Amino acid sequence: NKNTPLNSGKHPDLKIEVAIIGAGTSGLYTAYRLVTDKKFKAHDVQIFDMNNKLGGRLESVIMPGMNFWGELGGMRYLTSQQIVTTLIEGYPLSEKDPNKRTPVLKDKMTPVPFPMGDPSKLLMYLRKERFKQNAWNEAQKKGEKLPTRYYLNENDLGFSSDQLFNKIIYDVLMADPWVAETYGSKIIKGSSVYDYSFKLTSRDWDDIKPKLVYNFPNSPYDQRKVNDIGFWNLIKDQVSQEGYEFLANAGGYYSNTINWNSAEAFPYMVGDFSAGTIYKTIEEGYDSIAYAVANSYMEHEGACIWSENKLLTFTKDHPLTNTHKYELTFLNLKTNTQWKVYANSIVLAMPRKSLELLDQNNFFFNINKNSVLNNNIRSVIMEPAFAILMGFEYPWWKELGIDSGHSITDLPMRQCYYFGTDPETNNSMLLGSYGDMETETFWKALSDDKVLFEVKAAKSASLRELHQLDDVQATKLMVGELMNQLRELHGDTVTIPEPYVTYFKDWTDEPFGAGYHAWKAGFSVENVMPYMRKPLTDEQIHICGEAYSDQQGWVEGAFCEAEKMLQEYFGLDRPYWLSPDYYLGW
Amino acid sequence: NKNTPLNSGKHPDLKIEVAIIGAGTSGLYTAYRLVTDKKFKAHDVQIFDMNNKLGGRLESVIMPGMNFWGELGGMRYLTSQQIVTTLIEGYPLSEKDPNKRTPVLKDKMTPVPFPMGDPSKLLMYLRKERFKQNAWNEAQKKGEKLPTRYYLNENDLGFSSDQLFNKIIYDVLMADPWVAETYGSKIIKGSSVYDYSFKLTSRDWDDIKPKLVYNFPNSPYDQRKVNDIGFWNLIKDQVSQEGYEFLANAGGYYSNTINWNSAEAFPYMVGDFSAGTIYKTIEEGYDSIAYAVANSYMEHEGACIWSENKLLTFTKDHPLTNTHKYELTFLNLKTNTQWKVYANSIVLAMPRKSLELLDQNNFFFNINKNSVLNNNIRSVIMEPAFAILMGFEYPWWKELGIDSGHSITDLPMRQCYYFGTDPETNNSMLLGSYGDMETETFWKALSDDKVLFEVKAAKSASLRELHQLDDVQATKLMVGELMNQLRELHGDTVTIPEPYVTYFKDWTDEPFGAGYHAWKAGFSVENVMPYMRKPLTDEQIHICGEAYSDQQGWVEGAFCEAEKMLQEYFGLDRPYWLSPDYYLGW
Ligand SMILES: Cc1cc2nc3c(=O)[nH]c(=O)nc-3n(C[C@H](O)[C@H](O)[C@H](O)COP(=O)(O)OP(=O)(O)OC[C@H]3O[C@@H](n4cnc5c(N)ncnc54)[C@H](O)[C@@H]3O)c2cc1C
Ligand SMILES: Cc1cc2nc3c(=O)[nH]c(=O)nc-3n(C[C@H](O)[C@H](O)[C@H](O)COP(=O)(O)OP(=O)(O)OC[C@H]3O[C@@H](n4cnc5c(N)ncnc54)[C@H](O)[C@@H]3O)c2cc1C
Ligand SMILES: NC(=[NH2+])NCCC[C@H](N)C(=O)O
Repeated sequence: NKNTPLNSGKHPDLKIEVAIIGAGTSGLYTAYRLVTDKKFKAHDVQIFDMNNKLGGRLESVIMPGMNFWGELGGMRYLTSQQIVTTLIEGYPLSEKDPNKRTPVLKDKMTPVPFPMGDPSKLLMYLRKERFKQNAWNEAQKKGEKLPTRYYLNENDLGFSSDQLFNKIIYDVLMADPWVAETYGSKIIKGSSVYDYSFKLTSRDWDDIKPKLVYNFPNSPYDQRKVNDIGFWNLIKDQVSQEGYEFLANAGGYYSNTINWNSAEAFPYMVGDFSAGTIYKTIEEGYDSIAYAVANSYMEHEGACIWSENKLLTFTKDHPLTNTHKYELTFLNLKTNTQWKVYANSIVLAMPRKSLELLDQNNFFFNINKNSVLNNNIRSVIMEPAFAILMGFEYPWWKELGIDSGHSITDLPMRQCYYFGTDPETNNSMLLGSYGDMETETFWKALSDDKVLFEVKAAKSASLRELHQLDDVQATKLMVGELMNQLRELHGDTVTIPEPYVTYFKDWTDEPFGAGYHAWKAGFSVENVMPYMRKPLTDEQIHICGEAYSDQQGWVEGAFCEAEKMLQEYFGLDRPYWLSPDYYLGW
Repeated sequence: NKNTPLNSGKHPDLKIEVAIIGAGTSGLYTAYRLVTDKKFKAHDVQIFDMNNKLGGRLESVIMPGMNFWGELGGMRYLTSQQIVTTLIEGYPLSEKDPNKRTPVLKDKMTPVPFPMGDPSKLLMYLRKERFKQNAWNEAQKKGEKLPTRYYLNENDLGFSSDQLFNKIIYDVLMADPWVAETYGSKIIKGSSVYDYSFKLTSRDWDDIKPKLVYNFPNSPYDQRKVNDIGFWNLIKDQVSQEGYEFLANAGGYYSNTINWNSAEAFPYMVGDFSAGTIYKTIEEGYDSIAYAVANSYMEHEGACIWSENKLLTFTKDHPLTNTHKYELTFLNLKTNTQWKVYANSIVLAMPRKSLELLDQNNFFFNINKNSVLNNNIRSVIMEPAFAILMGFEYPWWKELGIDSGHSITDLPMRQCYYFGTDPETNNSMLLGSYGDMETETFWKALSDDKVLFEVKAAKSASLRELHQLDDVQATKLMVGELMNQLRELHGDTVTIPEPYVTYFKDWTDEPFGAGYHAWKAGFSVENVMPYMRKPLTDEQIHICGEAYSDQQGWVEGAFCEAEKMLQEYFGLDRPYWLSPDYYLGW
């Protein structure tokens, strides 16, 4: 299923209609929709990627001794994300029996719940105090306010990060009298001082985000749109810098407390409501969604993914202006030779860093001409991520009654996910994932070191099998220091043995430069998104993907931006399998 | 004296020997030494800068109502920095009667001691606890260990940041048996648990830094060169993450605690031993040293600083290869037109960001040829800095008995300097913050906002005078939030009135991309420095300046790298006025 053919060759002066650059989720989805709806024959729609793999930031791996998929990138989806959920599960989403679902893609994909674990057993390790994640709720059940080594404002004492986040967003929303009046029925103060909940929909958030005013009379930010305030600016203002320190650390990496757009951060933090929805993954690896869309595209005659082929530049000044608006110059990495593709539409299905790495002197990127394009490319923050998969001969975490889920710390490692145990071998997988709150610089000095971790034999994992992964091992300095932090996080009551295998991915590396993106304060997001899907009025050049999506951090963001671009400029209707009530904006 | 002529015009096909690109301290010093020692006629040595002023990261300003110089960039020097000190004060430095000193530069420069303030009155505000900076010493005088809201290891309890830093460096030095044996006499444990001191010289540090081994058998970093360990990596290892949090926040700007080269950080923290030396500035503004060096150069007929002229690219492939190795293409910013200069030597007197903004496709930078150059350009961290100068109608800080010096906080502002009061007007100047790497994103969302602070009339400061500075005002959001943090830092015992004028510079802006630079762990600094002063053996192309100096953060670093380059490639001797015992390395 994951052996989708990739062509590392070239075809000098190939003449097509639509060049898609990026074999990530948005680029694959674009090519799949175009050929499946028969807008073009598959030989006129071609995908190019510089990688030796399709999928981009989805990359599922199997490590010797562990007969289940680890994730280097994307792990999971939410069933409220209708494009990715329908593509995985079939339709309609109402149908609760998976056997009565109608598949959209042929590839077998087994949806399984994402294990979230037990707050009673999962750890929070902050300023050297070891808590269970439920510690705040247990105190509140006994009429107590849990003390921490953070000096919160007095009115926040005993709040958890979840509860305090909810109270902040509630307070900011309800202080805007227009929001209070129009949406108060969906912004809910429960009975307990700690209980705040939201029933605001995607549609509601789209009405709110551009209008919401910060109404706090002696704040520095008073009477400004929440859109124009950084989320760290806004959190400090509401709960003091000690409050920000608490939320930034206790939130974890899945929680986004960088100084990004506060209007956009609000829905990110409290969800687009329909709370029958849960986190799931794919038994065969989350990258299966990319392989399934790619294979659906590749089953049409003339379909081709050109791998190890890097776009350098593109021009309107070429010999074939009579048949083709654009000449694209690709670098065939295997031969180090340049070749030309001729096309009438270009889809840049790639993030901010990838755009910046293209020739900035051509007609499209030239900053002397297209100052608006360049400003809007710079409208999103490139948030670093690293993934380190570690294989142990046994699940040492079970000694603490931990099955699954995430432990969270202010230590530089930030967070570990206890991924699974192979019931035959007992070999067990931990994910370390980090990058936020300055931890990139801590880890970069260690991951840049030249001396690699050496693989070690375990059950069903021979040196010959493991030596195939020599190249993708973490550094010994990074493994040693992470092991040190895991011992401090879990405490002295559990012995943590050395791992036998690791897998390391740095998503800051070119061409990605980021794990995910975040809208900056002070940009009109509702206007930048349509702009990015077709920057120049007289050019059939489109940007799509997660980076300029309004579901940043998510495959659904990449799919939604591609889908909007398809319906706007490629004359496609909503897919039959996609509910018309799934909101995609203007 | 600061009206040094700048030529914003062009001279198509100008034919010279030495093109210096960067009218910063190093570029000015290069041009001054070359023409003063008559290595070249002044018409054959030309300086080019894209700015509309000389000085680079030295920029002194006067604000209406305040009849003294504020500093946007460099502020002060140490009398152990012999090039900058001799240039300012005259020679020799042994002569302690200033009337028996022989001036080196004619421009009037009045050295005045840098006011350091009173640790009894200066504030430290950490995790919401307000201390006087002397609090740790006062506790130690009463036999006590000052408690803080940081959970230090038990062996560090009651230590100040200074004392704990000294202990860390002592412990690491003395654990290397070769360092213990060879240099133990200069690495001194005093009687009190808190007392550690060093008599290691510039020369001693140059022997030590490349050899020093981290000898800690339980550490992840054991048996690695201290050179190969990030300073945050090393500090956490020695005093725990809570210890790093204490040092990073309590240190201030005086401390560099980013994850940079530990071998280089050691002397940065504990000095090149040479006590009796103090901090000074120049009454006429610290940028006076730049104007003095520039004017000495510009006294020669044919000398020219080409301002508002930006180097784009340079090539060996041009019509005049018989007389001139290199053709330089400059962009004349006033006309947006390109012009050519022909030269046999190129001096890039510019930081990392400036080099990266040049054409990366030419013979020199092209990564297909010179991957080694590119790796060495990336050997230093670009540390962000900004400057916000604020003018108040009175020195509100005097209510707390504060004359001068720095308050330090874990609030995002990090540090403020109480600068001066105009005794006629009483209008008084704060340097609000430089921000830093951690806090760049907190402040950037506010400084990028479009609504600028509105100037307000004060004594000897009319609206018409102030409206000339409309362009360089901080944003309302940045001024309001900094004022909020100043109120929290100082407490409710002082009322802080609104400022009437501000001055904002962001040193992350192109072409600087940094306030200062920091060597990365894992680079052989002793080998990169000589490499950068002449990267290619067959080319008369040189890099000098602070960025690849071993006195990063300092004018002295820029002067020393220019001086070494001059003695190595341009046939100059040490200047007559520079003591032969001033160590300048290999
Ligand atoms: C650590 C991590 C965790 C994540 N977790 C989740 C999660 O749990 N759930 C989820 O739904 N999402 C998650 N995501 C996000 C998800 O992986 C991405 O949003 C999505 O995969 C991005 O799709 P895209 O189309 O933007 O392209 P990308 O995946 O960014 O792919 C872009 C492609 O363009 C190629 N390219 C760039 N420049 C060129 C060039 N010049 N020539 C040729 N090819 C070029 C690249 O090689 C790449 O294949 C996560 C991301 C990361 C990093
Ligand atoms: C906030 C702050 C505080 C500081 N405090 C002190 C202090 O108290 N004492 C001290 O001694 N040092 C201090 N420093 C450092 C000191 O200011 C610098 O180390 C020093 O001025 C750097 O000089 P340089 O020769 O490296 O060049 P720079 O100052 O970096 O000048 C480089 C020049 O190159 C030009 N340039 C770049 N690219 C091009 C191009 N393509 N074409 C043409 N021109 C180009 C730029 O316009 C610029 O003028 C401070 C720095 C900052 C930011
Ligand atoms: N390693 C560095 N460059 N540190 C920057 C510190 C600030 C600089 N020394 C100054 O005097 O303001």
